[PDB]
Amino acid sequence: MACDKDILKDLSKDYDIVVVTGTNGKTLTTALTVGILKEAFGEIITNPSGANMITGITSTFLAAKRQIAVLEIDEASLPRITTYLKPSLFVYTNIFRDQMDEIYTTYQMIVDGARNAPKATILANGDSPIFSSKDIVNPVQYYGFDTAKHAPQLAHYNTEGILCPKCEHILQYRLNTYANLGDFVCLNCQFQRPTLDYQLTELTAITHQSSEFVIDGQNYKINVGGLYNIYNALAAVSVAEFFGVSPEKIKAGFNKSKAVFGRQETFTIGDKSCTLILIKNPVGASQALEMIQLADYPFSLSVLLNANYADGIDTSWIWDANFELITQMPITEINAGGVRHSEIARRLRVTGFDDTKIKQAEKLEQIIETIEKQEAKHAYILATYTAMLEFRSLLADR
Amino acid sequence: TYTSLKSPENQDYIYDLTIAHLYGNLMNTYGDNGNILMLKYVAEKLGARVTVDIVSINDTFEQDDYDIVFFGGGQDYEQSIVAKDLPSKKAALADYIANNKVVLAICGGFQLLGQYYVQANGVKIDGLGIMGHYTLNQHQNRFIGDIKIHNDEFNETYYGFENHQGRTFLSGDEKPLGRVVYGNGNNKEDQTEGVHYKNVYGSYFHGPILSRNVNLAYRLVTTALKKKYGSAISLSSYDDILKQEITEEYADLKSK
Ligand SMILES: Nc1ncnc2c1ncn2[C@@H]1O[C@H](COP(=O)(O)OP(=O)(O)NP(=O)(O)O)[C@@H](O)[C@H]1O
Ligand SMILES: [Mg+2]
Ligand SMILES: [Zn+2]
Repeated sequence: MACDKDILKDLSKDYDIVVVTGTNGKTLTTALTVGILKEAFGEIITNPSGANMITGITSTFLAAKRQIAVLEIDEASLPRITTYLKPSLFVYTNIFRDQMDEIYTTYQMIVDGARNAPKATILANGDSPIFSSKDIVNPVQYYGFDTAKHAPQLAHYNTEGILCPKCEHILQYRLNTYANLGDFVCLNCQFQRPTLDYQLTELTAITHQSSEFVIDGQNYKINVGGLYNIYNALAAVSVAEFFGVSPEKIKAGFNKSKAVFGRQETFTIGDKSCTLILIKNPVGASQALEMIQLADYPFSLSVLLNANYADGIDTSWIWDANFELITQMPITEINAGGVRHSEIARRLRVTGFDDTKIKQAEKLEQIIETIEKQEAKHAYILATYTAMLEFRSLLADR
Repeated sequence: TYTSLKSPENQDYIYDLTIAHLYGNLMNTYGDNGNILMLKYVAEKLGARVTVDIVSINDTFEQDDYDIVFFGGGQDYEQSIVAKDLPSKKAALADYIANNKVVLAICGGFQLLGQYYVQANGVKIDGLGIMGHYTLNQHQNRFIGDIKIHNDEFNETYYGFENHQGRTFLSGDEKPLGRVVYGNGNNKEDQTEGVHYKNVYGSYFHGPILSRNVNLAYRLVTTALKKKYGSAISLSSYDDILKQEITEEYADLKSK
């Protein structure tokens, strides 16, 4: 339907509209935001997982009959969709390179989109230097991590987007979470992270499978590891606080809705307790490694690398992942697997990890047999998309 | 300047190699920074303690401090900013190269050793101007795909993946890194890929090149150790330190 533009102009008039956009965390932030606001305001209109273009958005308003809508919107669609919709609130999760790919082009798309509703507030991730790069017409509030600071340090040399947008010197960090996010500061000019309106002030307990943290004087717990879930939680809590929802209602809503983060993917092979983790890019893989580094037990590590259509043919990205972390982990033994068993074993040897404890397997079946016969009770498996499907499929045959 | 990477302090080594990872925090794309990890791996196998320093914008470069310079590729914006800093390192890099010290330069790093490169949109970015090659642009077209080259000076075959708009032309005082068996190489007019000039090795190869070609990794490190400690030293053989990588290496039988 070309006339989807006419349905939106019509049906969207009678809603207070929140738009969630950015590179990553759009779906999870939207879902948790909907869960929390429901506790305060009852039924909330929202789009299915990933249905974040003109069609998915139009269909969402078509299923509904002074109400709130929280919509995930594809960055590229936003400038168009906001000539039809007039959102009251924009949430910016983050801005990172499309990996296939210019960050300031995808950024200009969401700046243009919000510019079309110049009175709407933007709630942005203050930890992203991109979100302080431009004079913005809309009113802006910022959320981020306001935990203990250290002296300015460079981010890891493989980090993207670390040039000062004002003076073209290299930014440093008094706190770095992942990628280019944190308490950024230019040592050459005045540019630095703005004062945060919404503050994660303490990390209480961060484990391989959970996190507890304080946002604006209240405690939250999620039953999944990894920093990116803490940002998605921070963003959703910030929206609820902007909407004036009470601390007691945010907690009740948070606890009922946090299952939308899912759980780590756990199963057993014989008497071994196993966790399977999808890897597809340098920042993601590096964050998986930092998470499993927190495990309070010895484990085997299996890395399964395929290069099929659905994985991406390119495996050069493993060289940018922080596999050097494996020398600072309680790892008993390493299995190198997938079709590219040879390249991933070479990538792990080059860390300086004992090469007598790195073993290639030509068949995923042999990885499973090796894990069943291993001494350590725990096994972690990091796999590309197709390696993960074949691995789950072989487990299903037992 | 800071140290990004260091061999373990508690292991013994008879040699010491220091690597300048030139703009390593700005020219950091396409896994090309993997070349640093391959040099460290091969150097340690040969009995060298490795120190890698990130020598980036506004950092002084002293040629006497380094045994290998690695200059990789980056995005167009980061490469334009690096180009503004280059004049500050020109004298020391010219002297480094003139002394037959080892450089590996990939994509943008290879282009920026030369006179200039031109972006797709026609904007000319001046390079160090220390070597005579230059890079023209292509308005719309890119060279993309698998490539294989053969260096006749060393009788070595290199494999990789190219993805560049740049069309590089070598000056009369340079050699190619190799002659194209299949793929585009520098410009699709001659059969040249990369550059070999003194102990400068340049390429458009992603891989990273030293992961896919341990013959070249071995060559760069042994060359650096023999420049530092003299040509009479005896290093472990290719076959003894890299037997497994040699056995598993991708190679094919295509001719041209
Ligand atoms: N805050 C975050 N920062 C970085 N990566 C994240 C973040 N949240 C999620 N991710 C990653 O992105 C994946 C998709 O999460 P999701 O919330 O669906 O993101 P999205 O913006 O909707 N993008 P996508 O579904 O992949 O088009 C997750 O499985 C993580 O791998
Ligand atoms: Mg999504
Ligand atoms: Zn600055």
